[PDB]
Amino acid sequence: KQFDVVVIGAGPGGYIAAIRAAQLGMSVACIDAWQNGQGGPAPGGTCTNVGCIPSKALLQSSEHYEQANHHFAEHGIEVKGVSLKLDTLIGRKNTVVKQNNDGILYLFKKNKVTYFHGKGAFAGQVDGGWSIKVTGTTDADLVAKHVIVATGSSARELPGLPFDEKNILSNDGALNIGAVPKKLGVIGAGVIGLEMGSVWRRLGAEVTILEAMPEFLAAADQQVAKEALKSFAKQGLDIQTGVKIGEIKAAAKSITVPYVDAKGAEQKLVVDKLIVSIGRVPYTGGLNAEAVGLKLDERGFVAVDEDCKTNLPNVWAVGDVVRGPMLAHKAEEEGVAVAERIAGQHGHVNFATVPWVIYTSPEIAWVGKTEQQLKAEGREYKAGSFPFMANGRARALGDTTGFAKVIADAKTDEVLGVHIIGPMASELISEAVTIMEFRGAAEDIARICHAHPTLSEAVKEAALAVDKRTLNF
Amino acid sequence: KQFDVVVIGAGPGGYIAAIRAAQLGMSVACIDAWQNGQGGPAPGGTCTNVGCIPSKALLQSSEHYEQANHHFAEHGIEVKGVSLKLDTLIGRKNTVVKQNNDGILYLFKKNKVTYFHGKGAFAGQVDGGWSIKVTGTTDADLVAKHVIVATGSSARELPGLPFDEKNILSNDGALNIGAVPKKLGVIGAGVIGLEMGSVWRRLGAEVTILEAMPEFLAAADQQVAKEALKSFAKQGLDIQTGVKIGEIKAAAKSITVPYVDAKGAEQKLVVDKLIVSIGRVPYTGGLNAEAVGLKLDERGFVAVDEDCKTNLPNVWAVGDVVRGPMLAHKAEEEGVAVAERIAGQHGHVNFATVPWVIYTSPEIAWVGKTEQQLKAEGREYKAGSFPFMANGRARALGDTTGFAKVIADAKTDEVLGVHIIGPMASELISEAVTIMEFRGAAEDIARICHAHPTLSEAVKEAALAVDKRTLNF
Ligand SMILES: Cc1cc2nc3c(=O)[nH]c(=O)nc-3n(C[C@H](O)[C@H](O)[C@H](O)COP(=O)(O)OP(=O)(O)OC[C@H]3O[C@@H](n4cnc5c(N)ncnc54)[C@H](O)[C@@H]3O)c2cc1C
Ligand SMILES: Cc1cc2nc3c(=O)[nH]c(=O)nc-3n(C[C@H](O)[C@H](O)[C@H](O)COP(=O)(O)OP(=O)(O)OC[C@H]3O[C@@H](n4cnc5c(N)ncnc54)[C@H](O)[C@@H]3O)c2cc1C
Ligand SMILES: [Ca+2]
Repeated sequence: KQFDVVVIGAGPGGYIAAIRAAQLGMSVACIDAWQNGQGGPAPGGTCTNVGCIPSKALLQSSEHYEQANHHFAEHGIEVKGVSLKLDTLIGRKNTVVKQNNDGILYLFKKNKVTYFHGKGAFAGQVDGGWSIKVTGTTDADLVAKHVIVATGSSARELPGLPFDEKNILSNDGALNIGAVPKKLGVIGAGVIGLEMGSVWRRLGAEVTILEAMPEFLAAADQQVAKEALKSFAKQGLDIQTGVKIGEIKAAAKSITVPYVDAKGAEQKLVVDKLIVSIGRVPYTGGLNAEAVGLKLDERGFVAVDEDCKTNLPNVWAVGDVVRGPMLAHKAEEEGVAVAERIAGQHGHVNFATVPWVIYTSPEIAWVGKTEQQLKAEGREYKAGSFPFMANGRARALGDTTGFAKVIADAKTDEVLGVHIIGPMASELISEAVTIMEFRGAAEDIARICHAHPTLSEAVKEAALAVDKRTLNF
Repeated sequence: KQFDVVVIGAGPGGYIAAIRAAQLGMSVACIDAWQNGQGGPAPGGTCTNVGCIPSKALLQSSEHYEQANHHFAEHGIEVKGVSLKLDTLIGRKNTVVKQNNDGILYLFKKNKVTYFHGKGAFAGQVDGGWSIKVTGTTDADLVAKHVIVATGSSARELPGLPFDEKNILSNDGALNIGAVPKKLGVIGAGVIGLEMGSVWRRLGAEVTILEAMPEFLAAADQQVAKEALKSFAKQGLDIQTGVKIGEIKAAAKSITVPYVDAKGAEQKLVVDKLIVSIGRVPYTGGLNAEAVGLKLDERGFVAVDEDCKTNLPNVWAVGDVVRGPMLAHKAEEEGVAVAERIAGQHGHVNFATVPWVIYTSPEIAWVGKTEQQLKAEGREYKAGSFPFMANGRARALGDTTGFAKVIADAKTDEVLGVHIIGPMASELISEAVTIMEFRGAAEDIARICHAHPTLSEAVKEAALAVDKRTLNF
């Protein structure tokens, strides 16, 4: 059948692109191959099925378990015992994932987006535009004037160590371990590795995280990374950076990771389960790109210009499969912008104001540039910081770890970056993204009324600190 | 000794005004009479000692107690034999109050504010400005060019029923009950009554809240008020509005509250303790306003103009003792503005962007105008809302109660109000205040990238709803 737009993929980029295009009056088809455990439709891509949603769910349940075991007596809460029912914990997450799968199907129905459960591939050009063939769980021959490629990503594998999701786990297996492992190994100390390592440590595993890169969380503000590393060590996450990993061997019983530590001493990490979190790679498997001449760069990303247009007429690409931050909200921003451009509008995507969030305890969130980056560009700046120990709400909450930091241009006072480590950082950062979108100044934050007592007041005080006039520190 | 500024009161308005005046290079004295348990200094006024700080502390601890008893099973956390050590819970709050008292003393030292622990009063006008006499815990005779009256408030009492903080409790007694009462009565269903009722209900009390006003939370958005009443009823708070309260009598460890319900039937509420939370009244006890002819209104508020100036030259008044929202951040806004005006600057205080927050579960937070106010002034608007049930972070969290609402001008799209009921609403509202301070539009909120998954996304979606184009609902 004929459509104005065919969207290949139903992850954050594709499902939103489809909905936005439908709002703009277009007949839209969205093709997605993801399957649930019983082989049925499971929209939402990586984020819903093996990504943001399930990882955030396990982080919350594991945080409650940590609270029950170590932080309730100080509140006058006495217990006779605490035990884990892992099937129920994993079960709640599975239910949330399913709710999200169903919810997206419902959204497609409401918006009259035609959903095809299967794999979509380019067949060629025809009179009506592009011929897209659907195979696998559904067979269909579609035609569309515009095609939006939103095929996403796959977990990067360590060379010679394929994932089996039983003992050698990607993000997929990490979210489905059937029993808390005695000893868990994690390769990669980036956002995903820290989150996954935190989950399982809280549930009872001894966790060791090995990172080949010498610098820990290099993209985070220096002050943030240092404080985070300190908190993670206290929590019991044995993080080792600057290591050289050898040939990993997965035997029936033990997985042995031989490595040379940072000091140059030989080591062997012996674990019951291993999670490998060393990045994401763009996915175009089965898209039949090469056949129609759709250009990919050397890393496998679909090549696009500033407006997400590929080399083929009326073929666009968004999300993890193209350049830029590999984040759900980035994919969604591009999906919306491409639908609007197809409709004849301008669209808006600005990577400079995309926020980054780590959902560990403490939470970490930032938007804009770090001090390191500003120094690298020779951009004169002033930074102000305020600790949660001095915040009334953090004190009342019983969680005073961390700080808020605002960095401004030394001459114009324009806010160039905001960095937060502490309670609810993921939510507090919204205010900073807003300020940056208006190209606001540190003094603007400092002069905006913040409700008392709230964690948000730390952002105001950090801004006051830029001008050496914090009121509560 | 001679000071440029003498501030009478060390609550949010006064301690902040004093600090700000000192930052601006003026010589400042701050006089405050509050005493801790041992009769020593205890800065921070109502908010620190018997207000915001301890109330938020008990709310969090009692919420943890509630979580342990009812919301941990679903996360796979089996906690057996949960019990309460009330003395430890109250003790944690007492330690936090002391941290805040000590913190303000340190801020005064750091900023070179001369602190006088005692009662400050006008003596008369002199050539150097105003003669201020300190008595009680300190004896001193000061001369100030400018005086800032920040004497705060006290608890409103029912005629014939004085507080004793044993059986008939104000906010003071409510934060120090020695044992969980089997049956707790609360007169007043406003912010404090709902918060205090929630604390003690979670800890084991059967709570009944009686309110004379026929409308529940009349100042809030009606949809927010309606959902709130539904949530509180479900939680076990028996809230009755439009009742006529008779003569309350306490005797033999019991308290009888005769009343006529909204349907004209006599009733009798028999409880073990009674909290009366029916408002706050301005306090100027011992200020000696008559000696200098300082004008007070018929309720006892210090009369002031739009810039917080009284009828006496160089005498200003801020916070709860003057007109406007009786809130901590409002007092701070005025203290800062007055110090800035004394220094020769313009100052800025805008009640239209002052946020209101209720720290119940769910939390309630709003800023700006409600639909009912806009209808009344005949200003055409557009409202949009989004439920947390459709938000990925709320789902992951396991708390999907409520929604976010954005109200915009129908012609200019300028945001006129934002109303939120749900998880972390107190923190999410900061984004709305910031938008209003920049005179931003609903479309601005909608275009701003919000991190996924975060509760803040609900604010973005509510803004999309204003233009009838929500994506995830
Ligand atoms: C463990 C983990 C945690 C994460 N947490 C967060 C977080 O907290 N916040 C955040 O912003 N981001 C997070 N991410 C990143 C986020 O998941 C991605 O950035 C986002 O999913 C990218 O969306 P997308 O639509 O571009 O691609 P994807 O989500 O990968 O969706 C691609 C979809 O297309 C389908 N597909 C591919 N090829 C075809 C074809 N030929 N035909 C039909 N269908 C096809 C796939 O089956 C898939 O459903 C996380 C990732 C992981 C792995
Ligand atoms: C239970 C409760 C919970 C609350 N929760 C919140 C909340 O969550 N958020 C919020 O914004 N607001 C809250 N409030 C309101 C908040 O406490 C007040 O709005 C705020 O304290 C007002 O500050 P202020 O400086 O004007 O007065 P106050 O805090 O009352 O301080 C006045 C100070 O002056 C002293 N004083 C008075 N006269 C003299 C004199 N002659 N000489 C010397 N000292 C004197 C008093 O002892 C006191 O220390 C709450 C109030 C209560 C009762
Ligand atoms: Ca109302």
